[PDB]
Amino acid sequence: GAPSPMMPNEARLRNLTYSAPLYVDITKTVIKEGEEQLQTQHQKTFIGKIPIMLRSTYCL
Amino acid sequence: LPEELNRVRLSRHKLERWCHMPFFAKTVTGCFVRIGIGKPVYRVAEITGVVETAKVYQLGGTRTNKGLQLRHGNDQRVFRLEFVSNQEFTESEFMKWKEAMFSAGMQLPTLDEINKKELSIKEALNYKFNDQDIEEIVK
Amino acid sequence: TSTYGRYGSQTPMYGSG
Amino acid sequence: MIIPVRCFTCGKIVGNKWEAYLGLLQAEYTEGDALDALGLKRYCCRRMLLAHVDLIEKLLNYAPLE
Amino acid sequence: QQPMIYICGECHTENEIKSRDPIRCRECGYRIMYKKRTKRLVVFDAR
Ligand SMILES: [Zn+2]
Ligand SMILES: [Zn+2]
Repeated sequence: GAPSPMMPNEARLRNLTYSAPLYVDITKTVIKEGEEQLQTQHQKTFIGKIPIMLRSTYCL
Repeated sequence: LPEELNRVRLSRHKLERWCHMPFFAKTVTGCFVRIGIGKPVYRVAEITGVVETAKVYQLGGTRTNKGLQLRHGNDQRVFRLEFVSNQEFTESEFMKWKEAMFSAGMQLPTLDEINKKELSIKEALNYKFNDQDIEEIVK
Repeated sequence: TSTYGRYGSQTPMYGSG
Repeated sequence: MIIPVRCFTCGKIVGNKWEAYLGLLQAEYTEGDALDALGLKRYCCRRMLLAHVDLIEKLLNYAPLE
Repeated sequence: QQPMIYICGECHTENEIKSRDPIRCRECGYRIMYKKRTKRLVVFDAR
């Protein structure tokens, strides 16, 4: 569907998992013969989904 | 006969269902509506094209800003979706439309054309909405 | 449930506006 | 949830007295005089208004529509 | 000729929902709906 916040009560009613997506900055850095090197960065690569505790600092 | 003509007559309770249904310019184009002019006189106009007004108006619960390209023989102008009547084709209005078509030079659509057009509505009704139409509807 | 009019719901005219 | 219709013990109607009781607490009364002014003599009937927790006020916040 | 009338969980609008259909409200893309009350005879002893 179209992106939107999941509300805890919808998560409860639909047997979903109240969770945030989780992302990280990864530098793919590499070097080879000839002193060819690079450090291409993949900003916000998805890592997983982390379950949120209700009424926390990161809850809706 | 104004009785066979009422089968392809689009009433007011039918438009409401199809405000956002695509293929719109392919089912309604060829039928006749009972539009209002205004005192209780009415004229049978011809659904020619699908136009849109800059005027948003509420039709009961529902709201639709679209227009209708109607024409009574030669007199054509813009129309809104609110002024259509649920009344069927009467005798005096049926002969009046016959005289507006004989006076304009337009051919009267053959009865076999009306019989193959009235069934497009019933198949479009019973249409399984399996494709990406609910999305465009809520948009 | 196809045309439940029972006439109608006061159809507005075009030459009234 | 909502004030009982009758004192469970004796059977006196207390259902009509809850609005009035809160009205007598809009006035500056002790609950003891509010209960008395409404005419609740028995210590059965008096518990109904003291002890009633009005949760219908909270359930009413969960609108169905509008 | 009964289309099975659902109520949207967030719009509160009635929705006509036959078989083989996505359970979506047609007003806004919400995904929870409730069945409306039965038409059967509901009778209670005040007891
Ligand atoms: Zn549909
Ligand atoms: Zn008592």
